[PDB]
Amino acid sequence: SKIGINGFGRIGRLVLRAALEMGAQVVAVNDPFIALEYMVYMFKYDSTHGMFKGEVKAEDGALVVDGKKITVFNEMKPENIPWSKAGAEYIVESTGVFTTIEKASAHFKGGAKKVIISAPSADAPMFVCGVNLEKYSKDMKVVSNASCTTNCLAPVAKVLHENFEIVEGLMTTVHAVTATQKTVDGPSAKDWRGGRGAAQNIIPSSTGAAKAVGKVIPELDGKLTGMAFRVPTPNVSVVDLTVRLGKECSYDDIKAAMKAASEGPLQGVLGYTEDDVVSCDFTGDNRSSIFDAKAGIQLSKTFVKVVSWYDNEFGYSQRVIDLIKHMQKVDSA
Amino acid sequence: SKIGINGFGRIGRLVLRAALEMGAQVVAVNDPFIALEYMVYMFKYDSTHGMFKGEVKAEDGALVVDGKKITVFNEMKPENIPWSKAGAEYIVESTGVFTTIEKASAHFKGGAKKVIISAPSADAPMFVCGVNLEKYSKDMKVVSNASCTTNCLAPVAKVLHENFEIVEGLMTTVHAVTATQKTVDGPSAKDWRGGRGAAQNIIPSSTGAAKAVGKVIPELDGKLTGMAFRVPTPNVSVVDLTVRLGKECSYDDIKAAMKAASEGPLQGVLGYTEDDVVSCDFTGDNRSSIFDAKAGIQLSKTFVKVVSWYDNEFGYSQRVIDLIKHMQKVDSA
Amino acid sequence: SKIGINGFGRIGRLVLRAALEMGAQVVAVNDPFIALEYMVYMFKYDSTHGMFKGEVKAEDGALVVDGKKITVFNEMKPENIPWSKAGAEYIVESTGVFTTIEKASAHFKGGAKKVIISAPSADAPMFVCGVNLEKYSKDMKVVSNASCTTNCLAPVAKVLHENFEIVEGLMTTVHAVTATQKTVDGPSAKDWRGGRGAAQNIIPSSTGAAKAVGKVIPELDGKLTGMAFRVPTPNVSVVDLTVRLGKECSYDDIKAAMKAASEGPLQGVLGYTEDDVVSCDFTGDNRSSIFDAKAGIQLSKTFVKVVSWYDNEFGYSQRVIDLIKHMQKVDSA
Amino acid sequence: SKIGINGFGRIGRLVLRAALEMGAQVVAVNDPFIALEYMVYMFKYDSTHGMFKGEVKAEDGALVVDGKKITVFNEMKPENIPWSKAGAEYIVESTGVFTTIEKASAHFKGGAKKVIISAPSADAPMFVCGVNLEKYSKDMKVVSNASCTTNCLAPVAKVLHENFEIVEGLMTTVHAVTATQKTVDGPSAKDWRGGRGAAQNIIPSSTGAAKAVGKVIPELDGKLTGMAFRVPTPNVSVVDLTVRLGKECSYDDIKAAMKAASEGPLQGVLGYTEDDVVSCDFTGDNRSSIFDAKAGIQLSKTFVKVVSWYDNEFGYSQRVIDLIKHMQKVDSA
Ligand SMILES: NC(=O)c1ccc[n+]([C@@H]2O[C@H](COP(=O)([O-])OP(=O)(O)OC[C@H]3O[C@@H](n4cnc5c(N)ncnc54)[C@H](O)[C@@H]3O)[C@@H](O)[C@H]2O)c1
Ligand SMILES: NC(=O)c1ccc[n+]([C@@H]2O[C@H](COP(=O)([O-])OP(=O)(O)OC[C@H]3O[C@@H](n4cnc5c(N)ncnc54)[C@H](O)[C@@H]3O)[C@@H](O)[C@H]2O)c1
Ligand SMILES: NC(=O)c1ccc[n+]([C@@H]2O[C@H](COP(=O)([O-])OP(=O)(O)OC[C@H]3O[C@@H](n4cnc5c(N)ncnc54)[C@H](O)[C@@H]3O)[C@@H](O)[C@H]2O)c1
Ligand SMILES: NC(=O)c1ccc[n+]([C@@H]2O[C@H](COP(=O)([O-])OP(=O)(O)OC[C@H]3O[C@@H](n4cnc5c(N)ncnc54)[C@H](O)[C@@H]3O)[C@@H](O)[C@H]2O)c1
Repeated sequence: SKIGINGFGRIGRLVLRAALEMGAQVVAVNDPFIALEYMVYMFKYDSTHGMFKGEVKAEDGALVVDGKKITVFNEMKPENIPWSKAGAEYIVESTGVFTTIEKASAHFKGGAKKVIISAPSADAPMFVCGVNLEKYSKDMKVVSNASCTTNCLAPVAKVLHENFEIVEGLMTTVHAVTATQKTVDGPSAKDWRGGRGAAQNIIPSSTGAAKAVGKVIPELDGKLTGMAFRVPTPNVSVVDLTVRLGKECSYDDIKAAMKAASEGPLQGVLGYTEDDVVSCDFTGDNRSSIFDAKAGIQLSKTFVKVVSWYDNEFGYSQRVIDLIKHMQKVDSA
Repeated sequence: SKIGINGFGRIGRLVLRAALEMGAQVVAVNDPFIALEYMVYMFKYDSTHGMFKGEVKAEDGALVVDGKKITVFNEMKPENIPWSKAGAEYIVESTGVFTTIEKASAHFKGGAKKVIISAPSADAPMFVCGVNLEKYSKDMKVVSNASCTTNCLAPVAKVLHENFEIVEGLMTTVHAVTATQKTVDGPSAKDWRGGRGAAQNIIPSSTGAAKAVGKVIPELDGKLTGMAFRVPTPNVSVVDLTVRLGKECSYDDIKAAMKAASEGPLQGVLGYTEDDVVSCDFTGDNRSSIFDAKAGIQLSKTFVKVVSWYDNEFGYSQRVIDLIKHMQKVDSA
Repeated sequence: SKIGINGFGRIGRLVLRAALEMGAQVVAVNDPFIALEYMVYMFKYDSTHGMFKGEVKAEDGALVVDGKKITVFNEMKPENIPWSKAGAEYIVESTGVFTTIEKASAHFKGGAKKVIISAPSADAPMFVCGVNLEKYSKDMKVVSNASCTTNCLAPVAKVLHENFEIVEGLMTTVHAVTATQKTVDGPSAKDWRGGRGAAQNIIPSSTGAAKAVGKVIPELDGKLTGMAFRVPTPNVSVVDLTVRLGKECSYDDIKAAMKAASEGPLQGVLGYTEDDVVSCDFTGDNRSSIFDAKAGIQLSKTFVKVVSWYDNEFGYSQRVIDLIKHMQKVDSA
Repeated sequence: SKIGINGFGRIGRLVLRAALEMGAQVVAVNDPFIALEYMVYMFKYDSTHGMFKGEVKAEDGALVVDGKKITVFNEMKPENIPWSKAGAEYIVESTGVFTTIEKASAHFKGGAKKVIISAPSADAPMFVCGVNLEKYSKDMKVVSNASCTTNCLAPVAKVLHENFEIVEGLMTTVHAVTATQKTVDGPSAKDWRGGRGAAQNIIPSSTGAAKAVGKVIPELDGKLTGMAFRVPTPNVSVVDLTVRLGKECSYDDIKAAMKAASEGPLQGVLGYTEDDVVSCDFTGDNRSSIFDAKAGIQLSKTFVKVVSWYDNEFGYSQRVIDLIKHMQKVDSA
């Protein structure tokens, strides 16, 4: 598998726990801001997901996790990371900075084959597991696994559109805090509301996720837009989609369509519950999107509100592994 | 004014504060679970709204606030409260337990003239200041001031319906925690999700608010429904309204309509802002509904999402005093 | 083992997860406020400790957890719970109400052998695993496993006293919120600070734990007292003990004494770390007390501050199982 | 007054607010990361302290607050700030980065007369209002106002030492989060515990505060040390001081001593309360230290625990203005 990770942040580390869980193989990590002994500590301890159970240690300038030796690097510039020298073919680009094709192409200066951007890219091919993986051709060098909200929205939008046709829809995501937020009111020059104290506030925010679903499911291009509210919870978010449908249906037809899709073509991407769940019930959940049957409401036969949960750090990290496995199996077909 | 308050909770205490602010006169309070010396403390200290600036003391069995003596009762049964001894005529019923005309009518036994339920009532006429006060008549003995979410939604729905016609709408309220929630996972038999730990969770919840706007604005009956997400913040909530409109418009038309109504017929009830606000900016705000111009989004000429903030404790408490002042003017003209 | 539980609250449920983890056997549960289908939900979902992995279902009026059928009851009065009819010999008394010998003796009216109170008792024998289990005689019918803070304090106090002698000490516990607290300012007539909004505040509180250590380790009777600060975190607390010692020592002698005790006589009760830990690192931790080596400070050779972590719901629930196993093995010796 | 502020952060903005409240005159502000139109917004809205009641606007390249024009600079290097163009003489240095006399001396290049570091300095004389202002002399060019915790601890240590003699003491501060903490687990290389998610954790931390009281009250040098626990609240902290005393006393003697000092030599700096207060009761409090009479405990005649509250942002900011007013009186008498 020969995966390398650039950025050992929330995503970077959990992509490694995902890899180990799914038997994938990471062979190199890079982060300027985190020296190897600090990498041990950050990998081992996690406030949201719990301590890594298994051995993590620094041994001979390498990070060794459960026997797996992983070569470390602390390069500030992507051009200077020796991927070739570690044996890393498939690079996961987790920094939140080399997101355009141009920028992620710096990983070619060190011998990387393919770059998977772990965020929406301005111009790299965006994929969402369960929804558009067949669009992936072997000549695609720099791809994107899109955002965490797009991976929750696009499964649910695919089922609603295929069965009842989405004429238009507006989305809100009630979203957990992230690392770009501030503990107390401080400077966020590009997003003034985003700098206000994260634990004190409900914070309106923008999201490009609904619009990006028009790239992943081309039929919906231009039919979806939305916004976010950031609220004080450490992880797990929820999509609230209000949709105008082309075909008359009951809410029970929407629940049966979600249940059938989660048992077959979207098995493991889309889950389904009828339980009285709340957001802590999905911490550690592996799926991209979990349809909450009892929280949605239907106003009329064509106007309805659907609720889908997602663990924004964890399900996404497992999908990064899934996109890699598929890319390899296609390129090694 | 001769107002009496039954239930000295978040709403009961802040109605006293609003009354003192607006020069209204409370002459008696009743609460079985709060003894006079404890009422001093609870009124004096408020974790969300600050310490009361003024003298508060227990003197001769009364609560004395800035010189005014308030008779205190601690009667469990409404029919047993001697409202006539204190001279209390207009009774704010804020226990949350006597919300029907049958149950609220117990106050009449004690000599009360009028009862104002500080919650939706299944049968007492519901009022929202700035929207339907013209329907109140002096023979109405028991009235309701509806809920805090209906007082936010109904102003904004009035402006949109009058200018562009609401064909149908679905509402979400992202709502601060309340007193019925639990600090840790505990038993809430009639609402399982509502018993999960309030500080840890985004909790889906039901709201009658959008249905109740159909009773306040009769032409919207059956065209609106919605739900709540309870999130970990101590006060201030936001209504997210997705609406399908009868007339084509731009978002600038919606903003100009809201600005014009906050300057005229709805001044003091609906506010307007174009700043980068977050929920802590509305703590202590007196208005029922503050339209956030920059957070809404319009997908097409007839489908848009509108965001309005409300301090669910404080703005509602000022409206209770406003409704009472309107009623006494009608009952004495 | 034939354990029964009265009160399926935070402790009641986690004592059952502890039992299942440790192969103990629970055969009956009682709680008026929780009907069997709601018991399934509360056992299955836990905001702090995660979903029970394994099957939980209601089957023939019994709760069935991983194959174990458990007889349910919903008695409001302890005298009316048929322990005899379920086969429950050893009762765990988790309600927070039948804490005196008198009150816990109501479980004899239904055929219970022994009662383990899961809180400090005013007069039942208090035990702390690793510290005074040899004081337990077979004739003791109603015992107490003391408080969660006493189970964290007494291990650490036992090591400091045995090695250096505690002349006097003062304790603070920075303690996570509990179920007796309120989401927003509400009535707590017996503890006015305890009613103020739990997520908004640092709340001074009393604790009897330091004083109770004088009952568990008689030599320290009268030498320890302390207080609590309740802070907004859902679980895991920390003891901050400032102690005046009889013998001159360095801080490294205190760390070596804690490490030796955790490897031998207090193995599994007292743990030891030198890592840069924070409270989420101990969620799910099984030990009663985890000495934090790097956070303590020594001012002089006889005056020092020691920091010990504890998961107040979880380690305590496992110790309830441990006290039961020891009681049985002594009574079945 | 002719005050200039360098760094327009929590402390920089609240010193402007304190100055306007106390009729002091700020004539210039400098901050490289905050443009003039963004400074309007950040000063106008405050999630902890409320919206500024007054007009705030950007006019002709200046910040105009209630009529007063303030020249704005956005210089990264202190030696480059044209303080003399604006007429700024007394410079509040609140960036947190130029805390030594060498580094703070950069302001002299621009024409500043005096610099007040709003933090502990390794070498500038440290002052605490009400405790050692008498030591300031007009030849002192760079002074420090110490930290917020030293300003809480030093009043209370002064009263105890003067009346009962402190033999030795260990301090804990349970402290609100600050701007150096992280919303989720992220990199803090020089302080690993400090990078763990601030909203989820009780985080042990170091504090120089108790050592620094030894420099402010020379007779306490080497007799006090302590630590911090950072807990999830946005403002207001509490000092928990365990002290061994030279003279035998009762707790009523300690309370009477504190009451007497808050009425005389320390009025306005040390407050006193006997109510059931919690941290939200001190948001916006002007005092440096509020002795909580009911929360302290005395184990014996010479060993006791004292609790004092402080609004770490607001009371400290008023003391910055107080220190400056004292200095100008000495520099012009
Ligand atoms: N947080 C989530 O829920 C989530 C979900 C989906 C996608 N993402 C995306 O993943 C990306 C990373 O987000 P995160 O939440 O893990 O953030 P983070 O702040 O936890 O991680 C960023 C990491 O990149 C490192 N870094 C910075 N510069 C570097 C460089 N020049 N080279 C290599 N490493 C460097 C930082 O030190 C840090 O460890 C972002 O684009 C984010 O939008 C995050
Ligand atoms: N909290 C808000 O934001 C909000 C907003 C609008 C309306 N309301 C409504 O106002 C009502 C009260 O809500 P709250 O938030 O003040 O709750 P709360 O729990 O803070 O207050 C309820 C109070 O009534 C008292 N009480 C109970 N039984 C009584 C009795 N039998 N007789 C007299 N007093 C008694 C309680 O001791 C308590 O002080 C509810 O119907 C609620 O839905 C609340
Ligand atoms: N929460 C902790 O961290 C912790 C730690 C140590 C000890 N304890 C103690 O354990 C006891 C229970 O605490 P908890 O935190 O689990 O509280 P909780 O509120 O979660 O549980 C109390 C339970 O008792 C039930 N109950 C009430 N009356 C009953 C009755 N008459 N008969 C049977 N069941 C009834 C309630 O419905 C509830 O489920 C308390 O004494 C508490 O001090 C708690
Ligand atoms: N927050 C409190 O409770 C508190 C209390 C007492 C003292 N302090 C101290 O005050 C100082 C500032 O703390 P804060 O809480 O205001 O933090 P903050 O992060 O809110 O503010 C620091 C400000 O200085 C600015 N800045 C950074 N580099 C600059 C530069 N080179 N030139 C000019 N301005 C620059 C930043 O943009 C920011 O606005 C620190 O030393 C802190 O320890 C804080």
